[PDB]
Amino acid sequence: AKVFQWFGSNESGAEFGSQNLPGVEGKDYIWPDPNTIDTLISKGMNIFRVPFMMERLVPNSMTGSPDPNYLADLIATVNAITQKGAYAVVDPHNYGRYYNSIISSPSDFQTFWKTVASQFASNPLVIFDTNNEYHDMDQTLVLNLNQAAIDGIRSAGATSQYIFVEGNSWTGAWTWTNVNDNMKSLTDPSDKIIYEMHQFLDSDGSGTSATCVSSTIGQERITSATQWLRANGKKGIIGEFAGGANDVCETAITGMLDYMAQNTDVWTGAIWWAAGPWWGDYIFSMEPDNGIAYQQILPILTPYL
Repeated sequence: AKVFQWFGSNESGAEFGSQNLPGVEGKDYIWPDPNTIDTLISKGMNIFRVPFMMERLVPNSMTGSPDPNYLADLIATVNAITQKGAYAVVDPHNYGRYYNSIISSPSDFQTFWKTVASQFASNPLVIFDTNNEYHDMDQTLVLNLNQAAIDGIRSAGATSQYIFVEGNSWTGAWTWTNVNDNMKSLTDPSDKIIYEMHQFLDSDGSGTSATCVSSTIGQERITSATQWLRANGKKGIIGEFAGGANDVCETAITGMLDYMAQNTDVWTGAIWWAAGPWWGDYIFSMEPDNGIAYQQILPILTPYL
Protein backbone atom coordinates (compact mmCIF):
# COMPACT_ATOMS: atom_id res chain seq x y z
CA ALA A 1 0.00 0.00 0.00
CA LYS A 2 1.64 3.22 -1.20
CA VAL A 3 1.48 6.22 1.11
CA PHE A 4 1.92 9.01 -1.48
CA GLN A 5 0.70 9.63 -4.98
CA TRP A 6 4.36 9.62 -6.11
CA PHE A 7 7.58 8.29 -4.59
CA GLY A 8 10.77 7.74 -6.54
CA SER A 9 14.15 9.00 -7.63
CA ASN A 10 16.02 11.39 -9.85
CA GLU A 11 17.88 9.68 -12.71
CA SER A 12 20.85 12.00 -13.25
CA GLY A 13 23.48 11.90 -15.97
CA ALA A 14 22.25 13.70 -19.08
CA GLU A 15 23.01 17.04 -17.42
CA PHE A 16 26.54 16.08 -16.32
CA GLY A 17 29.57 18.04 -17.48
CA SER A 18 27.49 21.18 -17.96
CA GLN A 19 30.58 23.24 -18.81
CA ASN A 20 30.98 21.24 -22.06
CA LEU A 21 28.34 22.23 -24.64
CA PRO A 22 27.26 20.45 -26.70
CA GLY A 23 29.48 17.91 -24.98
CA VAL A 24 29.85 14.31 -26.10
CA GLU A 25 27.56 11.49 -25.00
CA GLY A 26 29.51 8.78 -23.18
CA LYS A 27 32.27 11.26 -22.28
CA ASP A 28 30.66 14.36 -20.72
CA TYR A 29 27.18 12.95 -20.00
CA ILE A 30 25.16 9.74 -20.15
CA TRP A 31 21.47 8.82 -20.08
CA PRO A 32 19.87 6.65 -17.38
CA ASP A 33 20.01 2.88 -17.56
CA PRO A 34 16.54 1.35 -18.12
CA ASN A 35 17.60 -1.88 -16.41
CA THR A 36 18.35 -0.16 -13.11
CA ILE A 37 15.20 1.94 -13.43
CA ASP A 38 13.38 -1.40 -13.68
CA THR A 39 14.96 -2.53 -10.41
CA LEU A 40 13.79 0.65 -8.69
CA ILE A 41 10.31 0.12 -10.16
CA SER A 42 10.32 -3.40 -8.70
CA LYS A 43 11.10 -1.89 -5.29
CA GLY A 44 7.91 0.17 -5.56
CA MET A 45 9.06 3.53 -6.96
CA ASN A 46 6.66 5.07 -9.48
CA ILE A 47 8.24 8.38 -10.55
CA PHE A 48 11.62 9.11 -12.14
CA ARG A 49 12.88 12.64 -12.73
CA VAL A 50 15.22 13.01 -15.71
CA PRO A 51 17.50 16.07 -15.76
CA PHE A 52 18.80 17.26 -19.12
CA MET A 53 20.35 20.49 -20.43
CA MET A 54 18.21 22.86 -22.46
CA GLU A 55 21.25 23.74 -24.63
CA ARG A 56 21.84 20.09 -25.48
CA LEU A 57 18.19 19.45 -26.36
CA VAL A 58 17.65 22.71 -28.28
CA PRO A 59 21.05 24.22 -29.12
CA ASN A 60 21.97 27.85 -29.88
CA SER A 61 18.50 29.36 -29.52
CA MET A 62 15.73 27.93 -27.35
CA THR A 63 13.26 28.75 -30.13
CA GLY A 64 15.11 26.50 -32.61
CA SER A 65 14.85 22.85 -33.63
CA PRO A 66 15.91 20.05 -31.27
CA ASP A 67 19.18 18.22 -31.57
CA PRO A 68 18.19 14.85 -33.10
CA ASN A 69 20.52 12.62 -31.07
CA TYR A 70 19.96 14.14 -27.62
CA LEU A 71 16.20 14.28 -28.21
CA ALA A 72 16.15 10.66 -29.37
CA ASP A 73 17.79 9.64 -26.10
CA LEU A 74 15.41 11.74 -24.00
CA ILE A 75 12.49 10.04 -25.80
CA ALA A 76 13.98 6.58 -25.22
CA THR A 77 14.46 7.32 -21.52
CA VAL A 78 10.94 8.69 -21.06
CA ASN A 79 9.40 5.74 -22.87
CA ALA A 80 11.44 3.23 -20.87
CA ILE A 81 9.89 4.70 -17.72
CA THR A 82 6.35 5.24 -18.91
CA GLN A 83 5.93 1.96 -20.85
CA LYS A 84 6.08 0.23 -17.47
CA GLY A 85 3.37 2.46 -16.01
CA ALA A 86 5.61 4.82 -13.97
CA TYR A 87 5.75 8.62 -14.32
CA ALA A 88 8.68 10.36 -16.06
CA VAL A 89 9.50 13.96 -15.11
CA VAL A 90 11.08 15.91 -17.98
CA ASP A 91 13.44 18.33 -16.21
CA PRO A 92 15.36 21.03 -18.12
CA HIS A 93 17.96 21.27 -15.41
CA ASN A 94 18.82 24.85 -16.12
CA TYR A 95 18.47 27.15 -13.08
CA GLY A 96 16.42 29.66 -15.07
CA ARG A 97 19.44 30.21 -17.37
CA TYR A 98 20.31 29.40 -20.98
CA TYR A 99 23.97 29.58 -22.06
CA ASN A 100 24.57 30.83 -18.50
CA SER A 101 22.37 33.94 -18.90
CA ILE A 102 19.02 34.42 -17.13
CA ILE A 103 16.10 33.56 -19.42
CA SER A 104 14.55 37.00 -19.66
CA SER A 105 12.12 36.23 -22.52
CA PRO A 106 8.92 34.42 -21.45
CA SER A 107 7.91 34.20 -25.12
CA ASP A 108 11.14 32.40 -26.06
CA PHE A 109 10.67 30.06 -23.09
CA GLN A 110 7.08 29.37 -24.15
CA THR A 111 8.28 28.32 -27.63
CA PHE A 112 10.90 26.04 -26.10
CA TRP A 113 8.15 24.48 -24.00
CA LYS A 114 5.79 24.00 -26.95
CA THR A 115 8.67 22.26 -28.76
CA VAL A 116 9.28 19.91 -25.82
CA ALA A 117 5.65 19.24 -24.94
CA SER A 118 4.84 18.41 -28.57
CA GLN A 119 7.17 15.40 -28.29
CA PHE A 120 5.20 14.00 -25.33
CA ALA A 121 1.70 15.42 -25.74
CA SER A 122 -0.08 12.05 -25.96
CA ASN A 123 1.67 10.48 -22.96
CA PRO A 124 -0.28 11.02 -19.72
CA LEU A 125 2.57 9.64 -17.60
CA VAL A 126 4.97 12.42 -18.59
CA ILE A 127 5.28 15.26 -16.08
CA PHE A 128 6.74 18.54 -17.31
CA ASP A 129 9.04 20.38 -14.90
CA THR A 130 9.38 24.02 -15.93
CA ASN A 131 13.04 24.37 -14.89
CA ASN A 132 15.25 23.12 -12.08
CA GLU A 133 15.99 25.56 -9.23
CA TYR A 134 15.44 29.11 -10.38
CA HIS A 135 17.68 31.28 -8.22
CA ASP A 136 19.22 34.74 -7.92
CA MET A 137 16.90 36.36 -10.44
CA ASP A 138 13.81 38.56 -10.53
CA GLN A 139 10.82 37.17 -8.60
CA THR A 140 8.19 38.38 -11.10
CA LEU A 141 10.28 36.87 -13.90
CA VAL A 142 10.21 33.47 -12.16
CA LEU A 143 6.41 33.65 -11.99
CA ASN A 144 6.19 34.69 -15.64
CA LEU A 145 8.58 31.94 -16.82
CA ASN A 146 6.52 29.29 -15.03
CA GLN A 147 3.34 30.69 -16.61
CA ALA A 148 4.93 30.80 -20.06
CA ALA A 149 5.93 27.15 -19.70
CA ILE A 150 2.39 26.14 -18.73
CA ASP A 151 1.00 28.12 -21.66
CA GLY A 152 3.41 26.49 -24.11
CA ILE A 153 2.76 22.99 -22.77
CA ARG A 154 -1.02 23.29 -22.95
CA SER A 155 -0.80 24.99 -26.38
CA ALA A 156 0.80 21.79 -27.73
CA GLY A 157 -2.19 19.70 -26.72
CA ALA A 158 -0.35 18.24 -23.73
CA THR A 159 -3.35 18.65 -21.43
CA SER A 160 -3.43 15.39 -19.45
CA GLN A 161 -0.03 15.81 -17.79
CA TYR A 162 0.90 17.29 -14.48
CA ILE A 163 3.19 20.32 -14.57
CA PHE A 164 5.76 20.71 -11.79
CA VAL A 165 6.43 24.44 -11.27
CA GLU A 166 9.53 25.55 -9.36
CA GLY A 167 10.22 28.69 -7.39
CA ASN A 168 13.14 31.00 -6.65
CA SER A 169 15.72 30.41 -3.90
CA TRP A 170 16.67 27.13 -5.58
CA THR A 171 13.01 26.10 -5.09
CA GLY A 172 13.86 25.39 -1.43
CA ALA A 173 10.98 24.40 0.81
CA TRP A 174 12.54 26.08 3.84
CA THR A 175 12.83 29.44 2.02
CA TRP A 176 9.51 29.18 0.14
CA THR A 177 7.29 31.50 2.16
CA ASN A 178 10.02 34.12 2.43
CA VAL A 179 10.32 34.64 -1.33
CA ASN A 180 7.84 32.65 -3.47
CA ASP A 181 4.39 33.86 -2.36
CA ASN A 182 3.69 35.33 -5.82
CA MET A 183 3.79 31.76 -7.26
CA LYS A 184 0.24 31.25 -5.95
CA SER A 185 -1.16 33.10 -8.97
CA LEU A 186 -0.13 30.56 -11.63
CA THR A 187 -3.06 29.35 -13.75
CA ASP A 188 -3.53 26.13 -15.71
CA PRO A 189 -6.66 25.18 -17.67
CA SER A 190 -6.02 21.51 -16.81
CA ASP A 191 -5.80 22.30 -13.07
CA LYS A 192 -2.71 20.09 -12.72
CA ILE A 193 -0.05 22.39 -11.26
CA ILE A 194 2.11 20.83 -8.55
CA TYR A 195 4.53 23.08 -6.65
CA GLU A 196 7.89 21.28 -6.67
CA MET A 197 10.15 22.15 -3.78
CA HIS A 198 13.59 20.78 -2.92
CA GLN A 199 14.87 20.15 0.59
CA PHE A 200 18.31 19.11 1.75
CA LEU A 201 19.29 18.52 5.32
CA ASP A 202 22.86 19.84 5.73
CA SER A 203 23.55 23.18 7.40
CA ASP A 204 23.22 25.41 4.33
CA GLY A 205 20.62 23.26 2.59
CA SER A 206 22.89 22.73 -0.44
CA GLY A 207 22.85 18.93 -0.25
CA THR A 208 26.63 18.72 -0.46
CA SER A 209 27.46 17.24 2.97
CA ALA A 210 26.45 13.83 4.28
CA THR A 211 25.94 15.42 7.73
CA CYS A 212 22.43 16.48 8.69
CA VAL A 213 21.85 19.36 11.11
CA SER A 214 19.74 17.27 13.49
CA SER A 215 17.33 14.35 13.62
CA THR A 216 14.37 16.72 13.02
CA ILE A 217 15.77 19.16 10.46
CA GLY A 218 13.75 17.83 7.51
CA GLN A 219 10.35 18.01 9.17
CA GLU A 220 11.27 21.45 10.54
CA ARG A 221 12.28 22.77 7.11
CA ILE A 222 8.97 21.85 5.46
CA THR A 223 6.41 23.04 8.02
CA SER A 224 5.90 26.57 6.74
CA ALA A 225 5.81 25.36 3.13
CA THR A 226 3.12 22.85 4.12
CA GLN A 227 1.07 25.62 5.69
CA TRP A 228 1.55 27.81 2.61
CA LEU A 229 0.29 25.08 0.29
CA ARG A 230 -2.76 24.48 2.49
CA ALA A 231 -3.61 28.15 2.93
CA ASN A 232 -3.43 28.75 -0.81
CA GLY A 233 -5.27 25.59 -1.89
CA LYS A 234 -2.21 24.17 -3.68
CA LYS A 235 -0.50 20.80 -3.98
CA GLY A 236 3.24 20.23 -3.68
CA ILE A 237 5.93 17.60 -4.20
CA ILE A 238 9.44 17.30 -2.80
CA GLY A 239 11.26 16.85 -6.10
CA GLU A 240 14.70 16.46 -4.55
CA PHE A 241 15.77 15.43 -1.06
CA ALA A 242 18.67 13.44 0.38
CA GLY A 243 20.69 12.80 3.52
CA GLY A 244 23.80 10.85 4.34
CA ALA A 245 23.94 7.16 5.24
CA ASN A 246 24.12 7.78 9.00
CA ASP A 247 21.78 7.57 11.98
CA VAL A 248 20.96 11.28 12.36
CA CYS A 249 20.10 11.68 8.67
CA GLU A 250 18.10 8.45 8.56
CA THR A 251 15.99 9.72 11.46
CA ALA A 252 15.61 13.14 9.79
CA ILE A 253 14.49 11.51 6.55
CA THR A 254 11.88 9.30 8.27
CA GLY A 255 10.61 12.20 10.37
CA MET A 256 10.18 14.40 7.32
CA LEU A 257 8.40 11.70 5.32
CA ASP A 258 6.18 10.78 8.31
CA TYR A 259 5.16 14.43 8.56
CA MET A 260 4.39 14.58 4.83
CA ALA A 261 2.36 11.37 5.22
CA GLN A 262 0.04 13.13 7.68
CA ASN A 263 -0.29 16.08 5.33
CA THR A 264 -1.21 14.41 2.05
CA ASP A 265 -3.97 16.94 1.48
CA VAL A 266 -1.06 19.03 0.17
CA TRP A 267 1.93 16.67 -0.30
CA THR A 268 1.79 14.39 -3.33
CA GLY A 269 5.09 12.68 -2.52
CA ALA A 270 8.86 12.85 -2.75
CA ILE A 271 11.75 12.14 -5.12
CA TRP A 272 15.25 11.24 -3.92
CA TRP A 273 18.41 12.91 -5.28
CA ALA A 274 19.74 10.83 -6.99
CA ALA A 275 20.21 7.68 -9.00
CA GLY A 276 21.94 7.49 -12.38
CA PRO A 277 24.84 5.51 -13.85
CA TRP A 278 27.79 7.88 -13.27
CA TRP A 279 27.59 8.55 -9.53
CA GLY A 280 30.15 5.98 -8.32
CA ASP A 281 30.81 6.45 -4.59
CA TYR A 282 28.52 9.53 -4.39
CA ILE A 283 27.23 9.97 -0.84
CA PHE A 284 23.59 10.06 -2.07
CA SER A 285 23.66 7.46 -4.87
CA MET A 286 20.39 5.57 -5.26
CA GLU A 287 21.72 3.62 -8.22
CA PRO A 288 21.28 -0.18 -7.96
CA ASP A 289 22.92 -2.32 -6.99
CA ASN A 290 25.81 -0.66 -5.14
CA GLY A 291 25.00 3.01 -4.55
CA ILE A 292 25.37 3.98 -0.90
CA ALA A 293 21.81 5.29 -0.67
CA TYR A 294 20.50 2.25 -2.56
CA GLN A 295 22.11 0.00 0.07
CA GLN A 296 21.66 2.03 3.24
CA ILE A 297 18.79 4.49 2.68
CA LEU A 298 16.35 2.54 0.52
CA PRO A 299 15.51 0.13 3.41
CA ILE A 300 14.17 3.07 5.42
CA LEU A 301 12.08 4.24 2.43
CA THR A 302 10.33 0.95 1.70
CA PRO A 303 7.59 1.71 4.30
CA TYR A 304 6.39 4.45 1.93
CA LEU A 305 6.31 2.23 -1.19
